[PDB]
Order: sequence, then C-alpha cells, then structure tokens
Amino acid sequence: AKRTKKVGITGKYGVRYGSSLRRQVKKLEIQQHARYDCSFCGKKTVKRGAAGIWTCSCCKKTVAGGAYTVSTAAAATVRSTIRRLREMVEA
Amino acid sequence: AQRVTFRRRNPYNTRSNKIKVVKTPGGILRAQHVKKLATRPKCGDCGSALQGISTLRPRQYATVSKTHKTVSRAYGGSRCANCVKERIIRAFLIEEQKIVKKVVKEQTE
Amino acid sequence: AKTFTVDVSSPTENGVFDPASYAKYLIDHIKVEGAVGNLGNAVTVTEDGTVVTVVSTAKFSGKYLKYLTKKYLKKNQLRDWIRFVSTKTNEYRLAFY
Amino acid sequence: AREITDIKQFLELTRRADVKTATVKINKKLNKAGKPFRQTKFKVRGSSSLYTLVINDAGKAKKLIQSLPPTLKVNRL
Amino acid sequence: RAHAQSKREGRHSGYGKRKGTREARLPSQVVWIRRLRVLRRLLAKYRDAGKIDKHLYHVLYKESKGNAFKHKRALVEHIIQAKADAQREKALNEEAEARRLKNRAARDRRAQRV
RNA sequence: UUCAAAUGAGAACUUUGAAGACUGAAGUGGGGAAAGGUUCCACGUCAACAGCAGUUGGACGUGGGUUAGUCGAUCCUAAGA
RNA sequence: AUAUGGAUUCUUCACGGUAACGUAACUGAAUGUGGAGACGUCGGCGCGAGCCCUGGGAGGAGUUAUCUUUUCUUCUUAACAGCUUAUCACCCCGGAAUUGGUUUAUCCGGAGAUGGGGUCUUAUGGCUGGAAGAGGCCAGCACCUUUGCUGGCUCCGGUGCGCUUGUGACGGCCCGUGAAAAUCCACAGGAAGGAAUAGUUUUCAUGCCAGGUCGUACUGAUAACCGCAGCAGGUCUCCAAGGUGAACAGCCUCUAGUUGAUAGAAUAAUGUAGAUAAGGGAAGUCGGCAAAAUAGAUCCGUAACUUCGGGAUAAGGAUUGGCUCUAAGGGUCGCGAUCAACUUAGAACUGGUACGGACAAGGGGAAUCUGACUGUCUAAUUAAAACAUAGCAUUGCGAUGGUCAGAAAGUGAUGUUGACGCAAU
Ligand SMILES: [K+]
Ligand SMILES: [Mg+2]
Ligand SMILES: [Mg+2]
Ligand SMILES: [Mg+2]
Ligand SMILES: [Mg+2]
Ligand SMILES: [Mg+2]
Ligand SMILES: [Mg+2]
Ligand SMILES: [Mg+2]
Ligand SMILES: [Mg+2]
Ligand SMILES: [Mg+2]
Ligand SMILES: [Mg+2]
Ligand SMILES: [Mg+2]
Ligand SMILES: [Mg+2]
Ligand SMILES: [Mg+2]
Ligand SMILES: [Mg+2]
Ligand SMILES: [Mg+2]
Ligand SMILES: [Mg+2]
Ligand SMILES: [Mg+2]
Ligand SMILES: [Mg+2]
Ligand SMILES: [Mg+2]
Ligand SMILES: [Mg+2]
Ligand SMILES: [Mg+2]
Ligand SMILES: [Mg+2]
Ligand SMILES: [Mg+2]
Ligand SMILES: [Mg+2]
Ligand SMILES: [Mg+2]
Ligand SMILES: [Mg+2]
Ligand SMILES: [Mg+2]
Ligand SMILES: [Mg+2]
Ligand SMILES: [Mg+2]
Ligand SMILES: [Mg+2]
Ligand SMILES: [Mg+2]
Ligand SMILES: [Mg+2]
Ligand SMILES: [Mg+2]
Ligand SMILES: [Zn+2]
Ligand SMILES: [Zn+2]
Repeated sequence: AKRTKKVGITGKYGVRYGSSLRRQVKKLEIQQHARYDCSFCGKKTVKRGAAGIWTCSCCKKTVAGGAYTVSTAAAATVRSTIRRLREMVEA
Repeated sequence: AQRVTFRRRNPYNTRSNKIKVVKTPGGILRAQHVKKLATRPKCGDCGSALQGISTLRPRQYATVSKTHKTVSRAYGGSRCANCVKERIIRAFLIEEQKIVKKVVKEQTE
Repeated sequence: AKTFTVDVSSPTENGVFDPASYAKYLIDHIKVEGAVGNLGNAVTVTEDGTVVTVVSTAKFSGKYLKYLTKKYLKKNQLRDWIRFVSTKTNEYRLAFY
Repeated sequence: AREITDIKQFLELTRRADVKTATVKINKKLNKAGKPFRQTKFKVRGSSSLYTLVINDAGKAKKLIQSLPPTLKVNRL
Repeated sequence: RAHAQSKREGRHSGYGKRKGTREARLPSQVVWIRRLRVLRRLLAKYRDAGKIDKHLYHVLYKESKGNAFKHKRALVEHIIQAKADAQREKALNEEAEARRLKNRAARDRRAQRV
C-alpha cells in the first residue's frame, strides 16, 4: 500500500522545517540514495558513499561525481566542451 | 548468580579490557581478559581477505612458520589468486601490445 | 530393573524399629504413574529382618526411597534417632544414635 | 601438555636424556558399557612439555611399566 | 512452578492480566519471522522432494513473501489444491483427446470403407 | 528493633547466640580509576575524639604487612608541549 | 647461545593439487611494495559463552496432623596443546527464460546463476591432553596434640523473541564517512652464499641460559576523597539471581551485606510529612496555588485545522478476576512416528458485579498572545516571549588578498584552506 501521499522519504521529518524545505530535501535525498547504472560493468549498482563519491558494489569501481547525483549537468557540459576542444586540438 | 570483577586495574570497558566469564576447575565464575580479535590479512590489490593466511595479531606472525603466512604462488600472502592472475594476463598482453606498437611504429615510418 | 537395599539392622537390634512395618509402609505408599498402591508386577518390597529390598521396573529412585523412609520415621517419631544414610550407591542404612 | 599415541615415540621420549621424571597414573574409567576398565596414563616430564600416553589396556600398560628405563623416577600414583 | 503450570494450561492470561501492548508482549515481527521461515523451509522441502517443481516453487516463494498464506496448513492446502486442479485439467485433456481421436477414427473408417 | 549469655568496675550501643527487619543485583553486594596514605592486620588499650554511651572504633600505644619476564608503568604516538 | 634429529641437495636452494590451495621444514642482501596495528553509530537477524529455567539419576539438608516420587542444595573443569569445527570468500565442472536462487530485511547471476564436487579464515564449538591427582558433595573412623585418615560419588539430558555479553553477515544514516605512531609479517627483487668418503637449513622438532627497575596493603565513600567535620552535598567505571510485570519501573524474595543514625516516657497546643470527609463544587484566590480527578492493556470510535507528515492516547464508549474447556499458530525423522514453547481468539461456569483489585499509571476540550520546531543561559532569587537554530539577505576578499593575532620577528590563526571558500553582519 502507498503509505504517504507526497512526503515520501521525508516522512521521517514529521511536520518540522516547512513543507518547501522538506520537498527540496526530498528531491536530493531520492537522487543521493538512488542506484545508478555503472558505466564500467553495466549494472545498476552505483551508490553514493560520502558526497561526490559513487562506487559500484559490483566491479568495485568508484567515480568522482556530484554531491547528490552521479553526474552533474555542469560536468556533462564540461565533458562535451572538453571533447570538442580536444577534437579540434587533435584534428 | 555469581558476579565477576576485572582482573586488571583498568576498571573501564575499553577495547583492551574485554572479558569473558569462564568457569574454573574450582567451580566458580571468574572473568578472563580476552585479547582483541585478529583481522585477516588482506589483498593489496582488491582488499579482500587473503585465503590460506593465518589471522593473528601483528606480532604473533613472528612466532609462526612461513607456511602459516604465505601461499605457494607468485604473490603468496600479499595478493589474492584472482588479482595475481589478472597481473599475469595484463603483463603478458601489454608486453605483446608493446611489441606490436613498436613494429607498427617502425613500419609506419 | 533397579535394586535398592536398606540395612535396618542397627535400629532393629536396638529395638525401636520394625522392618515388617517399614516394608508394609513402603508397599502402601510407593507411587507408580502418580497412583499409589498399584505396584503391579513393577515394584517389589521384600523383607529379610535385617535388609529391606526394593526392586523396581517403574520410575523409582534412592531420593524417593529416602523421602518415603523419612516420612515413615516422622510418622513413627523415629527421626532424631534414625538417619537414612547412603553407604554405597543404592545401598542405604538406618544409622541409629 | 601434549598427548602422544605412538609407543615407540613415547619410549624415545623417556630416553630423551632431558627427561628425568615420569608419573604413572591409574584411572577407573568405563568404556561406554558400564564395566570399570582400568586406564593408565604415562606422563614424562620434558623440559618444555609434559607428554602423556594413554593406554586403555592394563596388559600393555604393565608391559610399558616394565619397559621404562631404570633411571626415570617413575612415580606411581 | 505452580503458576507456570497454570499459565501453560491457559490461566492468568485474560485482558485484566496484560499490562504491555500486544507487540510488547510478543513482537509481530517475531511472529512474522517464524511464519515466513516455516513457509520457506516447507517450500524448500517440497521442491527438494519433488512434490513441486521449481517454477511453482518460485511462484509460491513470492506469494509467501507476500502475506498470502496464513500458516503452513494454508500453504499445504494451496499446494494440494493446485496439484488436484492440474490433475483434473490433465484428465479432461486426456479424455477430450481420446474422444476426438476415437470419433475421428470412426469417421475415417466410415469414409474409407464407403 | 527485641531476648538471653559472655566480657567488664560499669553494657540501649562490645562479642556470641536467638528473633524481627532492611538494602533487593541501576545493592546498604563484589571490585576498581582519581584522591587519601597506613586508614589494612594483630596485640595492648580508653585521658582526649566517635555532638548519648562505649569494655567498641577509621581513636590511642606498639608492632606486622604490599613478593611479578607474563598485571601496569616503562615503549608508541594523539590534541598538544 | 647453541647441538642433535628432521628436512633439502647428483635436476643444488622441497614436493603435492586442474585449481582454490596443502605441508613439520623447504636459501634470500639492498631496495621497493603490500598487509596487520587501524577504528562511527543505530536496527533487525544468525551463532557462541556465561547466567536463567527445566528432566532423570547419585548424595546431603528441610517439611511431614494431613498433602507433597516434594522444597533447598552439590554434581565443576583454566591458560595452554593436538585433531577437528563455521558464515563469508574462493576454485573446478556446467551453461541458465517456463528466469532461477534467495534474506526477517530484495538482492544476486553469460563479468557465469542454480546445481554437483572441492579450497580457505578458526571468532567459536566438540573430543583429547592439561585433569582428577585439583576442586565439590558425602559416609565410616580414630581424636591429650600437630590432626590424621579410610573410602564413595562427582553422571546423563532438555528448552528459548529469555538476561548479559562476544561475534558474524547484512541493512539505515551523514554538506558528519567516524586517530596516529611504535611495532610485526608478507610479497616483488635477485646481491650473495652455496653439494657428493659430501655440502645447505636455528620461519620444523627437541635441548641450554636470562629476563632488571618502580607500583602492588586498604577505602573508594550516609566515616578512609573534596566540601573547616565521622557533613542527607559532590565525585569516573565493571559484574548483576527468582517472581509479578512491557520493563535495569514499583513491590516481595535468594546470594552477600547491614541492622548504623542519642535514648526512655507521654500523646497538649502550633507545626512538618501523610490521609479522609456529609451537601455544595472555585462561591476561595491575583490566579484552581495545593490537591483531586484521569491513568495499564484489548476492542470500538475519533472533530476543527493542517506544512498532508500530523493533530491523535483527540474527544467519547466498552471490557478486564478466577475456573473448566475449545480452536489456531511448530521442529525432526521415515500421511505416520516422535519431540517442543509461548501467543492469540472464543465459550461455559463462578462471586456481596469484583477483577490494570497492591504496585504502577495521560485529565480533557474551545480559544487568544507569543516563540516555528529539537536545543541553550543568568552555578546560588529571572528558563522566558531571551539566546541559538535551519531558512533568507547583505558585506569584504583571487593570496603581493580579506578578517584577525604579535613588543618584534626569517612571527602567527583562518589555512591539511581557495569563492559550492574563508571572513563580517
Ligand atoms: K598457508
Ligand atoms: Mg593455515
Ligand atoms: Mg517485548
Ligand atoms: Mg512491524
Ligand atoms: Mg548481635
Ligand atoms: Mg523499599
Ligand atoms: Mg526487601
Ligand atoms: Mg581495622
Ligand atoms: Mg560522646
Ligand atoms: Mg564517654
Ligand atoms: Mg576494662
Ligand atoms: Mg593504630
Ligand atoms: Mg602487559
Ligand atoms: Mg617435504
Ligand atoms: Mg555457485
Ligand atoms: Mg553494556
Ligand atoms: Mg589489592
Ligand atoms: Mg579493595
Ligand atoms: Mg563499593
Ligand atoms: Mg574529609
Ligand atoms: Mg512475563
Ligand atoms: Mg466534601
Ligand atoms: Mg460526596
Ligand atoms: Mg459538578
Ligand atoms: Mg472568584
Ligand atoms: Mg472573593
Ligand atoms: Mg480576578
Ligand atoms: Mg497544580
Ligand atoms: Mg481516548
Ligand atoms: Mg487538540
Ligand atoms: Mg522556543
Ligand atoms: Mg539563578
Ligand atoms: Mg529558576
Ligand atoms: Mg530570537
Ligand atoms: Zn560496476
Ligand atoms: Zn585481490
């Protein structure tokens, strides 16, 4: 059965701190506790250690990432920018 | 029931003051201080516990024969079997690729 | 089958004891399967004048025998002069003093 | 304390020439059938260890008692 | 000891003799662990003895992880009912097959002998 | 709290016995750390001290007592000096 | 320090296993690398130990008008050693969808599952040695002493959401990810040293010697410490039995300890502490201050409002003892046999309608002001609306810097820092 309508994981906080702050926290807690696809072994086994460290329970590979998600949009954009600059440099 | 006392002057429940209640041939309950448990030696490549290696406190390894501390293989009680095998395969394949790269460089010039 | 012997010679020869009544009390009061009196082919109490023998196939113990003997001595005001004492395993006697 | 089961090796132990004392202990055990067999423990005092040989046969025990060297301080009981 | 024997017989257990909650007296998690463990061990026993196959075992394993089974008796009657249903449906299959083939044999004989 | 005995010049208070109670194992139990420093124990012993008492005492007088390769310190480094 | 034995070597520095790895050994300098030391907290689950509970038996004791195969009590096994013993982990075979395995907790598998067969760590347990000769419990004796004997028995089980504790595999949490070093081992490497009327090996066994110095008594607190004292104050920690009960609550008890607080006699007023009270029910009072009422558990039922999480035990009802029964909920072995513990539900009967019978244990509701909340402070007259807080915003600063130290410095904090930072509001 669905136990809460909207609070989800932030039902641990009860009525405290304000609904907006609980919602903002909820989004990033879901992100930081999710399992992500490992780019090395292809399994959905990447979980966060401390903020910015994302380790695969299978293949034991750890990658530096965002505080609450494996890859920030800024990092993806930087990866694309560096790829473009490198391709221009090498060709 | 019989109650026990610490046998050392340390009265605090620290990591080095752990006790077990044992019954003696006198029929009485007595605390016996227990040493901290040993940690298994671990692979230097993957961190897993090394198979076939005795697990002792650090200085106890000076009091046991070589057989308890090693495994008859290329990295013994240092690296696990799978990590050693990966080292073998990587070394061989990378050396072969080095030869291939050298000849490709020589034949592309 | 287990055998339990009780040497009553000392109180008998000192005079204040009766082995026949002790054996009769044992037969009357030994319980079998909770019920008293049905020592049917499982418990035999026999008398020799100096040694009372109890041979048992049912549940029976030296502790139970001592319990019954102490009960008999208390009923007959015989304690403070007669002690039920084990000399060897399942061989007891009535020490008189 | 160490237990030994080889009779020849126990004899070598009694002859080790650092062993100066032994003790022959008699037990009254039951080997799971209720009859009281007689066990014999021969304990030779080595310098670092006490070696015990257990024989459950009184015949072999008497044979070894005879076979002990006459310089050993046998210490019956 | 006398009070313990009385409690074993079922006395001194009414609502006026209870002061902790039902969970405090016996955790529902403990009850659930006991029940799920007996169900899992019965399913393993049946699969290993061949009374059920591994596919029905997997279905029943998921169902037993779900509540879906009040006790070992409920699981056993469910398995018996499933096996009896399979028996009845296979019997009907065989009966229909036999009737079809026999009618077709009669028809073929009539045709080829006309 | 009580009864009796013993000791004593002297006993509500000492000792032994009996009885009645309590702490009720998060103790009024058994050990320790800091601190104290002999208070520990025995013998003798009551002027002072124990806000009554005292033959008793953590008192007074005189003595006895603390045994380690393995328990600690000692060694290591911590914040720091 | 050392000499034998063992091992090793004519293929000099061992063999066996496909492998995981095994072993009594089985060369190994510099140098390098790795491991151990070495690490949070909480939650459930598994296992162990000790304790608790309990059956049979072998003793001792208690009760015995009556009853009670009964009540109490002893029945124990150290460090160390050998063999053996795990979860996890790993190896070989094999190739998996009808996806399977599987935990209480949903993870795992073509990056090789399930399955079959193996390897390993030895927490831990078992057996044996230690070691019954010890300790325990008894009996029969002798007894002007030291006191001495003489014997017997010290056995075999069961149970668990039990308590305490150790541990394992996990899982939750973090803008928190939860010491260091001494020290010990291993590996890589291959310097060097190495055999045949013989060389090699004190990581195998046995053997020899030594281990200094200081502390060590006792209390550890309603009398050994501090508080002017033999002060109702304060002062860190370990062990922890039975019953009731959710319970380390309260109440009673076992082991152990204590019975110490100046006493005796009376029972006026006024007190201090504890209680009760007809009828009324806050009229008392600044004010319901104080007290009372409520209270456990089971079942029913639960409003406004709301940040949808709560409010909530809202409110408001009912029931509860004892006894005799009924039903359901398990293990193991081959439907049957056997073994085992509590929890739940129901029914009849029963009584001065009592029954969470002592103990223990919410009063509730409608609103306003105020501070969001948890938290913090005036030790010794103020606990609050004060402070803090998360959130919001502003400010400075790119290191030859901001802010702030220092008498000065070839001096410092932030800073093991770098704007998602530091500093100031
Ligand atoms: K090994
Ligand atoms: Mg090994
Ligand atoms: Mg509970
Ligand atoms: Mg639950
Ligand atoms: Mg007295
Ligand atoms: Mg009290
Ligand atoms: Mg009491
Ligand atoms: Mg004294
Ligand atoms: Mg005075
Ligand atoms: Mg005086
Ligand atoms: Mg005098
Ligand atoms: Mg003195
Ligand atoms: Mg030490
Ligand atoms: Mg060899
Ligand atoms: Mg497998
Ligand atoms: Mg604890
Ligand atoms: Mg001491
Ligand atoms: Mg002390
Ligand atoms: Mg104390
Ligand atoms: Mg003082
Ligand atoms: Mg209970
Ligand atoms: Mg009134
Ligand atoms: Mg009234
Ligand atoms: Mg009214
Ligand atoms: Mg008024
Ligand atoms: Mg008025
Ligand atoms: Mg007014
Ligand atoms: Mg009030
Ligand atoms: Mg209510
Ligand atoms: Mg309300
Ligand atoms: Mg506030
Ligand atoms: Mg104040
Ligand atoms: Mg105040
Ligand atoms: Mg404020
Ligand atoms: Zn991966
Ligand atoms: Zn590895």
